[PDB]
Amino acid sequence: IETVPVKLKPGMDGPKVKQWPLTEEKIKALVEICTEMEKEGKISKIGPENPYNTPVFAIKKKDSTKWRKLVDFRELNKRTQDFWEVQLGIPHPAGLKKKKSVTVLDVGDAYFSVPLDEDFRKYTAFTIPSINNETPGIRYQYNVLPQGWKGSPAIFQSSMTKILEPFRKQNPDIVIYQYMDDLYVGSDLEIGQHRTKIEELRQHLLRWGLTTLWMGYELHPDKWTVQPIVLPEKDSWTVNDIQKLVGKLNWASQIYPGIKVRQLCKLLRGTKALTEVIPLTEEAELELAENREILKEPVHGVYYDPSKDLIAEIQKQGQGQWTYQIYQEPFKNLKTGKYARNDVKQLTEAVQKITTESIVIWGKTPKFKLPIQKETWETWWTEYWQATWIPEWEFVNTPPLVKLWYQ
Amino acid sequence: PISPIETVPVKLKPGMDGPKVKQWPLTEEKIKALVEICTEMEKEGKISKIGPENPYNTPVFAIKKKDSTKWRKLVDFRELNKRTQDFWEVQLGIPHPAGLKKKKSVTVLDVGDAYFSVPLDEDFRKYTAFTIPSINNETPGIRYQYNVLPQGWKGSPAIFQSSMTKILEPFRKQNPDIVIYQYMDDLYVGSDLEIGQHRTKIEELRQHLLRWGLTTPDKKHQKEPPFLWMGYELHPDKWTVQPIVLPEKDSWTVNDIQKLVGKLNWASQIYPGIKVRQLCKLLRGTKALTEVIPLTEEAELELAENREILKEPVHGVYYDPSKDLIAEIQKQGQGQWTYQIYQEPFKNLKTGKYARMRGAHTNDVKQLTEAVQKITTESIVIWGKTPKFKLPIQKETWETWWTEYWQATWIPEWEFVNTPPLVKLWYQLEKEPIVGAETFYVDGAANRETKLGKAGYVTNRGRQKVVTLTDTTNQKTELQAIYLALQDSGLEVNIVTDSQYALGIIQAQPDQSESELVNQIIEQLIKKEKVYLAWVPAHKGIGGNEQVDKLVSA
Ligand SMILES: [C][C]N1C2=C([C]=C([C][C]OC3=[C][C]=N([O])C4=[C][C]=[C][C]=C34)[C]=N2)C(=O)N([C])C2=C1N=[C][C]=[C]2
Ligand SMILES: OC[C@H]1O[C@@](CO)(O[C@H]2O[C@H](CO)[C@@H](O)[C@H](O)[C@H]2O)[C@@H](O)[C@@H]1O
Repeated sequence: IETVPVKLKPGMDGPKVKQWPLTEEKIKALVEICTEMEKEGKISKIGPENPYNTPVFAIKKKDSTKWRKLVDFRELNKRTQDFWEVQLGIPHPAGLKKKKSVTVLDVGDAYFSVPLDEDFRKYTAFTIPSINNETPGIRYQYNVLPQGWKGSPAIFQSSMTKILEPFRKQNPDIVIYQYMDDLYVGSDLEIGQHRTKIEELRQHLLRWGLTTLWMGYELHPDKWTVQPIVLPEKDSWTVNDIQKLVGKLNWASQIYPGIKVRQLCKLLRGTKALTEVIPLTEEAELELAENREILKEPVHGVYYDPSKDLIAEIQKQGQGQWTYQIYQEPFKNLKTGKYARNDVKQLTEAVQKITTESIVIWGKTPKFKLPIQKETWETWWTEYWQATWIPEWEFVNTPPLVKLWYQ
Repeated sequence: PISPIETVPVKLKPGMDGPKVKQWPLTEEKIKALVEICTEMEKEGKISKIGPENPYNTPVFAIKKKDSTKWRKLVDFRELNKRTQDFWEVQLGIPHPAGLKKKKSVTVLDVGDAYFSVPLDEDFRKYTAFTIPSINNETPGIRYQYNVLPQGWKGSPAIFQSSMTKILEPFRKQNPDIVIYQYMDDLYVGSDLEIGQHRTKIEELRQHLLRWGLTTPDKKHQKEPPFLWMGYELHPDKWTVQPIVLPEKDSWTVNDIQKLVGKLNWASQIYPGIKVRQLCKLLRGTKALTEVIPLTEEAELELAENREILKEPVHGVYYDPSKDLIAEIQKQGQGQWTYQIYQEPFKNLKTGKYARMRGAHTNDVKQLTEAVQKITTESIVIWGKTPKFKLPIQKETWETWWTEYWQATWIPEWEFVNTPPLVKLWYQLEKEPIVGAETFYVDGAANRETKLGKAGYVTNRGRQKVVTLTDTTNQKTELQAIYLALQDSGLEVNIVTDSQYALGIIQAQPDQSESELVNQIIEQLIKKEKVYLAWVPAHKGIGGNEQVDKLVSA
């Protein structure tokens, strides 16, 4: 109980994002939820004198039937970055990604107990729309730390430390990391022992008022072996197959130093038929083998730049399979992977899984380049979305070639 | 009256102070009209005389709107508006008639002198100060400041609307079954009560409104059905767009055609089949608004099709939440699509149309998907739910397309309905190289300086041709090279290119395009029986690709 001064720091103005139309069942759920929060004093109805706005959605909780409010604070987060990142930044432990098991626990409830600086509340304005625009629309702003805003964990940081203090000293080798409204807990314990430590942690949290598919509850990071670029292993090779191989090796030669393809270019001499069988000379069968070894290893020369944005590209491979790459410098892969099971549902799931690994490895979410039409994504993503955060995203057209290389 | 409702605190933008515009000397008559008008307002509490301590000021002006007899006060709030804080938007969107639930009765009530009946934040009034200049500006003018929301001020629409919302709240809670829509200074009230208890509940509303400073017409001056609103004509059991009259002209000007397109687009909301493509084409290019545009034969045909649709009046029905929502779409032709939404077979809630994106390579399946998406978004806005679709495409055709395409595509629950023309893919590319078919290695280069270019190929059968292009681009030459290969090949063919750009366009099975080149290539692809297209790295001296990159570069 003691507000922490918050400032956008002269230059940027509050968020003025438009609210998205929502289905009747989500609007009703938001109205029930917001009416309760108002009685409880967490939010207050506001007037037209507040020119700010942030979109709000309703997703389904870890449960199955329990509706939850999700506020899209992506703009406000970017506009208050100096506050949550520079002034009260929360350290990311490099040890987290090395643990055998990492469990994710929702702790967003805690924030509702801490009052928000009265002069910052107006920037948390949001609107609950009505069907067919028949009534003006219910406007509210927050009176306490809201979920979704990166400033909340930043301000609640000192309280979180006190709460986890005894648990940490009792379990020195367990790594606990807070990112937005979630807590990431990693250990090398046997699964049964790990689960028991988590239950104990929930009990610690319960004393402070915290009732804490793509699987975002129990992760196994030290087992996230990269999805190599694979080179076929055939009995016979057609011209076509070699050309495919040269194309794939040529693309990999821009990422992995040491990739050689001269021996194969030799096999493709002249103007031959695509179906013609070409015998593999041992001089090239050697090059093939040597390239397989470079490809199953980490990319030499690529490192994470803390000051740069993480980018995630995703390709639809078909049959419920999806490939993805995370990088900062185009094609300089920091990580590659895959996800396998409708299309939109599968994409949202892959996106949530990729964001989670990213949070574990670097302590930040990547900006996604999605292979889907803007409106289709906007209309359907909340029907399956279950995370409490929302990453930055762009809508793009996948270059047919890239899909082939990462197959 | 001036409502007793609490005021909305208002402020100027940070770092800015109130306006201080100099009052321009006015003629004697305008000065007299102003003094008369201000005295009337002063006695009713709308404005108050202020001392000379208030340093702010805004220009005032008097206008006799016509050769009439009534003078009107016109305050120039441009300067104050630029200094006033920003406000939240009044409405996020406008209600569509198709989304209105059926009621036994609907009544309209307009609020008299809406803005003047709402109080202005005391701490902000000082900024509205204006001055009635004395004759020839010899002596000190008469100073006033507003106590209510001024006409023309930036915050009035918003503050008035939120005031009306707070005032209605109590009455809504006590009558959760009554429907009240706020539109500027109008109120539309509907209920499922018998004409008797309805007129009663209304009187009770007026009474409630009056207790808050808002006067309304009595049961004697309340307008009668149908209600004209936002360009719609609303009746008790149906709705339609206000009467649309298609101009009968010999010579059509750019101005007349824009107005025509506008009316057709508005009519397309309930009149099925309206088309505007050929009419919009006429407006392409830069032309004088008063210039005569001769109608092409296609535009004549389209205009006649529309006149026919608009001859017999059509209407839409209201929404019944207990029934379901069905949407049907029909291909009308060249990139044009039309749809109808209904609950009970053929009683349209509303209709619409969709036109294919311009300057883009596409096919019928993509356009349908886009149309479905457009309708889905609109349905959620209007009824808060997605409708069930009835599409002119086979389940197998759709499944073949989406499972193959590299982009994530999804359509809500739909059924196939056989209403020709049907949506289909006109050709498909092979998944593997073809045996017994000639392999064409194509390529195209274009000197960026001279704009000159060459397109050619080399085959595994020794054939090889090379044409020359003028004022072309590297992209266009890659396309021409593919076109030459298709034109000189047999029914089956393997084409190897190093143009990712070309591969991209072709793998998507485009059926329509504005690019003559792409259209020619499409014409050839449809004639083929089997076409396999492969990609090879540009300048890697790869067999075939290299032997042709020569004859093309030189
Ligand atoms: C009250 C909200 N209101 C509304 C209307 C019509 C119906 C559909 C039912 O229409 C009826 C039913 C019975 N009547 O006696 C009617 C008389 C006139 C017009 C419509 C009528 C339902 N609600 C309506 O007219 N208007 C302008 C309207 C509205 N709500 C939002 C925008 C516009
Ligand atoms: O879906 C993109 C679309 O969403 C909006 C708000 O409705 O912007 C949000 O998403 C962007 C991309 O991740 C963010 O950059 C932005 O800050 C966030 O509000 C629209 O602006 C955008 O077109």
